[PDB]
Amino acid sequence: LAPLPPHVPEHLVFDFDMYNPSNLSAGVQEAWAVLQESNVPDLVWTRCNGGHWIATRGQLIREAYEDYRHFSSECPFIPREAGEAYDFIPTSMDPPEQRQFRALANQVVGMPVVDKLENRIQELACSLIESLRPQGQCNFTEDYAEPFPIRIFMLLAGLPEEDIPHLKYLTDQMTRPDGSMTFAEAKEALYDYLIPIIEQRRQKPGTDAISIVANGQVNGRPITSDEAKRMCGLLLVGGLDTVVNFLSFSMEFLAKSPEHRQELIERPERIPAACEELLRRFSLVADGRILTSDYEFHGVQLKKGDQILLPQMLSGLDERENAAPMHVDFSRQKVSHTTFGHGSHLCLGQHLARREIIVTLKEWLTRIPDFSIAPGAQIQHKSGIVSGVQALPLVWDPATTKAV
Ligand code: HEM
Ligand SMILES: CN(C)c1cccc2c(S(=O)(=O)NCCCCCCCCNC(=O)[C@]34C[C@H]5C[C@H](C[C@H](C5)C3)C4)cccc12
Ligand SMILES: [K+]
Repeated sequence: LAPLPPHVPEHLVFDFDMYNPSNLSAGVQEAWAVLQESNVPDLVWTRCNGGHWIATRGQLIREAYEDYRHFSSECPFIPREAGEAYDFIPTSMDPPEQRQFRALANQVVGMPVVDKLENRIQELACSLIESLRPQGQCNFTEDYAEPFPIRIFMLLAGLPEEDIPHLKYLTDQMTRPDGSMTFAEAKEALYDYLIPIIEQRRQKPGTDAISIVANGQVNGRPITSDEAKRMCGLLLVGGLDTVVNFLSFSMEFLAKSPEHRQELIERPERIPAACEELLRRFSLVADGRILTSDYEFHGVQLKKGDQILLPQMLSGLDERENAAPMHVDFSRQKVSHTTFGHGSHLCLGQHLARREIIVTLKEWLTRIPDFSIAPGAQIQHKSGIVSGVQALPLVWDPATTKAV
């Protein structure tokens, strides 16, 4: 526990630990939802992880994400030392500078790009599922979820298949840290892979995402090799652990709820709406901002340089946003959430993520309609900037399946 700064009133202190919440064994979302019990203020201070504010309700979370002038992305991670070394583009920049880097990134992951990849995503999901289907078991996280988005990235970025294991090792080193290296060391190792590929593609550009990025124009002039490197790093990692962990939460729920499975089996047209409801219920990202100046925010004095966690996860779990928030209903009329963020940094990959999810659910339920959590397995959750599932052992009877 970091000593309480003098400006923080005692009555706002709730020592929530975002990397190890108590009651984690009851499910991550549940463990974070304690921040929304009736005696917890809308805005609290925790002494864990260096000390930082947490906005606990959707209204404040949305408002802080809109107000980039007070709530800067310059240092977006807890703890402070990780936010400080983090330099990805555009996640470490504020508007107005961020605006055009965002425009460039959007050329590479936005809607028209997704509509063209739809089928390649489908062929990938199918071959992954078909290879598992006859075995009657998998670790979903390891055998389907992890191989999936890295392979879509390679397709986007025109990178060779043989690179996957190496790239996977580099990204895991950054995003699942075991404490053996600082974030800054993990970032440099990743940059060491990207640096030469950018050089090559600035000299000899093709039509992959890295060529488009490394040769784009920003705020009047050509992008620097440094800026391109910083963008490509985010393009790579931004779609990995979010998608892996999200698919894992989703499949865990479907494995545990035959009634919801059946609903989607009998009514496949509801899969896109079911995807949205799952995005809300199993929301999983929690980053934040640093105060650019002293600022009174909903009655609370915030001090220049204070960090604030603004959990994207919590908005849609908030009773004030969605009634009976822990309950899953695929026919919910107004599914509100900020699972992909809010304000100027609203996830550029959201459209690709939804096709990854929808395609996964469609293809899986079609080939393996009936599945369960392996007998005797207890599912372990992990908590962090991107919360997740440690392992997801699934079982099915292969006779209830069909090759398609
Ligand atoms: C379930 C899947 C996903 C979730 C939950 C998610 C979540 C988020 C969130 C919360 C942010 C805002 C971060 C902030 O404001 O600091 C963000 C931004 C971003 N995401 Fe995603 N994301 C997902 C998938 C993807 C994919 C597949 C890509 C493709 C590479 C991607 C690329 C990006 C990029 C480039 C940004 C930065 C936008 C900017 O700063 O202007 N994301 N995402
Ligand atoms: C102070 N002390 C002692 C400490 C205490 C506790 C833990 C510590 C840790 S730690 O081991 O817990 N590490 C926490 C930092 C994790 C960094 C992962 C970021 C990369 C994912 N990137 C994205 O860009 C994105 C950016 C954006 C949000 C999100 C999803 C997408 C979109 C991709 C993330 C390290 C060091 C010190 C620690
Ligand atoms: K920084």
